[PDB]
Amino acid sequence: GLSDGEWQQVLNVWGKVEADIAGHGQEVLIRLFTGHPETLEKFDKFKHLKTEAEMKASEDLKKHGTVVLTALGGILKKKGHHEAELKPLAQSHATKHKIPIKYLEFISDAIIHVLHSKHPGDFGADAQGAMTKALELFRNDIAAKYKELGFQG
Ligand code: HEM
Repeated sequence: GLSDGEWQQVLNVWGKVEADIAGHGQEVLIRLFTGHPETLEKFDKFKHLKTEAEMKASEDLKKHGTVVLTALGGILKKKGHHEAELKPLAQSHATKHKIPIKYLEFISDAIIHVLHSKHPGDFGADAQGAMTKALELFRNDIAAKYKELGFQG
């Protein structure tokens, strides 16, 4: 798992996100959708977004970004003790949304990218290490739930 020092770094970085949850959420989803157009197809309600300008102008996309990052923030603040929070998310993503774990890898990478893009020179090597560990733990615990369900895609 993560050390206490690493968790402290994770939650310090997260303060940056909390100052502008909607803006961070929007940028994360736009990074995801533009880098990996197949991901947009999992969202019946975002399929109409044919350009990045349309994505940027979408208030509902910002809303979803807020929902996503709020859930992730709640999980991170549990510092790994997140079974109750994570299980239902894993299960809704496997059974209802059909989100392959690959897409969770994509969004994890997007979060790291957005942190650097919005805070260049202010997301240090130690902080990236810690946040990466936290996102890997999140993804890995979801992966265990996916395996339980036999879900691949
Ligand atoms: C940090 C990772 C993610 C978190 C914390 C997260 C969180 C959430 C939450 C809280 C909801 C609403 C409740 C629910 O349905 O369980 C949701 C809905 C949804 N998510 Fe995720 N999500 C993540 C990643 C992804 C990815 C990578 C995709 C697709 C590539 C995705 C696709 C969807 C879809 C299609 C819905 C339903 C949207 C709607 O039509 O209202 N999610 N997500």
